[PDB]
Amino acid sequence: KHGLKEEMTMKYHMEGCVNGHKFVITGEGIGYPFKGKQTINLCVIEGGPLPFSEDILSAGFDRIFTEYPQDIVDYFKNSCPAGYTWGRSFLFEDGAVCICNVDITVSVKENCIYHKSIFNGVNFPADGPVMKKMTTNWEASCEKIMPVPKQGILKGDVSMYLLLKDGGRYRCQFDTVYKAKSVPSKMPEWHFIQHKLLREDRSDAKNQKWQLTEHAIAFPSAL
Amino acid sequence: SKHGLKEEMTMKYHMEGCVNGHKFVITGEGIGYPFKGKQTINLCVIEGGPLPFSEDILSAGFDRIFTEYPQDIVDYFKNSCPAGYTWGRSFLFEDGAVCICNVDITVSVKENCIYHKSIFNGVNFPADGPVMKKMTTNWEASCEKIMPVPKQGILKGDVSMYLLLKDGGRYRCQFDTVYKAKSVPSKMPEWHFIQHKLLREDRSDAKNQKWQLTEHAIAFPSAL
Amino acid sequence: SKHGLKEEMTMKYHMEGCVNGHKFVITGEGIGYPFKGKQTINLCVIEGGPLPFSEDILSAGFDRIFTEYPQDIVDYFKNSCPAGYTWGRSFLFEDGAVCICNVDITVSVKENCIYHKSIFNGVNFPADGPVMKKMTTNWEASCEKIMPVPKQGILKGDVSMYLLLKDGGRYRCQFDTVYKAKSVPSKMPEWHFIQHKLLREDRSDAKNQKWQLTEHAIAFPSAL
Amino acid sequence: KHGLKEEMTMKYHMEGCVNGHKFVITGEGIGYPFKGKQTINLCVIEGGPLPFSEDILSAGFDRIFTEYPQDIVDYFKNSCPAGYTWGRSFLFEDGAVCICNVDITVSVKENCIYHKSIFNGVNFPADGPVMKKMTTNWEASCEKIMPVPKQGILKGDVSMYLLLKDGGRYRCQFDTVYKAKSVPSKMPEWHFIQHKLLREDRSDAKNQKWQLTEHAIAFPSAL
Repeated sequence: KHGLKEEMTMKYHMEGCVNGHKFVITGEGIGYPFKGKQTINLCVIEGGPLPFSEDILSAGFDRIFTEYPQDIVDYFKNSCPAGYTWGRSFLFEDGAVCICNVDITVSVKENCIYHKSIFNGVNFPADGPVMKKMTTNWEASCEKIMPVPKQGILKGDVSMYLLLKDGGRYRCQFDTVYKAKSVPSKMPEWHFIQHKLLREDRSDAKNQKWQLTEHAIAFPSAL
Repeated sequence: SKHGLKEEMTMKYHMEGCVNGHKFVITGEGIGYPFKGKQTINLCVIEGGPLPFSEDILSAGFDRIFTEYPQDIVDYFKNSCPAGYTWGRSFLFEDGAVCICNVDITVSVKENCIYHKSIFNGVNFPADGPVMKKMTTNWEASCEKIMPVPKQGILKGDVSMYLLLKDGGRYRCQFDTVYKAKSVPSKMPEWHFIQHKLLREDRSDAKNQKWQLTEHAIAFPSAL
Repeated sequence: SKHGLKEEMTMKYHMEGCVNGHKFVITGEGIGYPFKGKQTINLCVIEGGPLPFSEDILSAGFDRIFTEYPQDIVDYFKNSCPAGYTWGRSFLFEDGAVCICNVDITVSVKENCIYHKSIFNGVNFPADGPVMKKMTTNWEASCEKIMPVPKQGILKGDVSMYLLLKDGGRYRCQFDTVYKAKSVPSKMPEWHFIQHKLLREDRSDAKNQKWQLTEHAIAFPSAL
Repeated sequence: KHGLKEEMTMKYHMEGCVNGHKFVITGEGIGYPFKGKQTINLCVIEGGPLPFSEDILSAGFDRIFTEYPQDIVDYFKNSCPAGYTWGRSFLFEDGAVCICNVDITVSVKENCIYHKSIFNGVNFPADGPVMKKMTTNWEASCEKIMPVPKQGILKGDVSMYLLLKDGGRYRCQFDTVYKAKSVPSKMPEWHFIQHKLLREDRSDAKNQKWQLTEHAIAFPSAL
């Protein structure tokens, strides 16, 4: 349905520039859109090794990978196979700001999902936990998703926390807009999406590489 | 009954406040079910009524004792009883207005009653905005994140709240709370979620400004 | 002397406050020169001393009557006299803490004295931070932007402030003020700048917490 | 001094993507670095006509154009001819966020200053004053500039206001980092910089074009 099988293959292309550093990453993955799990492998093909932590990029590389229950309209899967676009701002507690823009499309032939990402940040402190690579993982989150009735789009709101190697937290505010390419027939009532996102660095002598795994579920307001 | 608490209980409220320069004083009584996370309270404005602003900005100002905890998570609030606890919270509204609230909570075991004393102050709400124009209906149901601060012995609350407007729209507000037991706790909870739902019905009339709040709160671990 | 004002004048202060849950009350007297924008005040903590926090967060809490205006800009504050004016201000500190301040100012023509009554509340300052650790020295000189809000008859103040730390560093705070004359003004100023410089010297000892503030303020148009 | 004459010629290259819209602008100008005035002409060479207001870009296209008094260290002119780089975040009252990154260099041969700008924004409201082109001019500002002692860099802080066609204001918060390419010998004490920046659109049937003029002076804390 909507050009999607239970198991799918996926591909990523990030162009970024963080604190003045330009880089370029590409990746491949195997996801399960209906179970809302995915797993992708990324490899830096310019600007390696990155002067900053891998974690700020995690959210840059898809709400299609989110288990919806029957009774909540699945905006993202609905928008397929044409797909959708989002833009997102990141505000970190220590004054840095990243913006990310993404264009997602499905190739029904390939049974593959294409991501094309623009990612830019500034004013990370040189001796801060990002630029000094002090971060372990984003902590599990509960994102609020809300319709915007007359624009035909969705709004993402979530206060994220990056876990630092000493045990502390590094707060970021994500505010996403999600916008399907087609005019959506049916629109969701607001709900929640919980996320659990992991990273293992798999770097080596030649390339910088790591793997992400996400699991995302939508839930209602319930109670 | 181990912490001055009981399945069914009773509550009382005193808020002194000033919003956009306007002073007020409100009190109320309520019946609560701490272990089921259900409370109900009736409030009356006794000085400075009718409020030139919406009642809704005050609702969250008036107790995380009223939260259903599952047994696998340390209930810091109930443990803090009967001495009880205090919190300070900031409200950052999308149209730039800011409120602060301080609250002291304590249990009278003799009365089986829980006492709240609330200081609430707010500045720079636009005259033409949905608060000073009383365009608001109700806070929308929420999911608050609660995190331990191990070495301070205190909890931090972070939630992005939304107030519904009669039009149909949303008016955002950022709540950042610190909750601090009066007595050094031995067990601290690992972080978790608490979901809230809070409704209001105005019950006013000619003589007095009055209204009722119903809150239902449950704590969860991460769902995954 | 047209607005209850004089070249040389005298002032008095009452602040009730609560920061990170700690209640206090402070008063003071001062001598001011409204037309030269120079004031000097001595403050004493009379309830809840010694403060568990830095004195500096209160300084800007304690009057834009004390501002040298050039003759080509409407001085809304002096015009508001002798009835006077009120303001509400929010302090957003970089380490997430938030304060709110409300102030009522009025002149006694009989005393040639200017009366300030200040409500000041602050929440969520980190225990280990430069405020609760009293690491602060002095606000750094500023340039505040003042803008008319024509149809509300009121002024908005916006300034990014910096508090110097003994290390050498800066600790930022965002001030957003509304200033509101008690009486509907006929002339409103076009927007302008006001530059401030505000110094403190603690004058405390065994018996009482005491200190002195000196402020000098001048208003400018855009320099270009 | 520092590879700069009293009158200079200047050139601009912006790549941007705003609310998902990609574009590309180039420009030329005549500036007076020591009198702190400049004037540049810009022309959109991709993505014209822009779906958003010209004004959000003004600050994207140089603190070399700033009259310093003798007694304040001129960081920017000092950093020349090698030049400098900056990154800046824009936070607008209605929740939109833009980031901009710039690389400035002087060509002593040409007596010309080169700008190369990356500019990206998200989450402008579709019916807001930006996307609906409701803006007239940035209102005159007073920017605070502060040394960062041990990093060898400067920090920019200024609350900006865009004037709307109805007469109101649209607040943005600029927070810039300025970073010379060379290790600076001497460092400034903090000061102010006042700016007055103007726009006149000079569009026509074929291209979108407009002119900016700035005047910037540094002043001390004085009083």
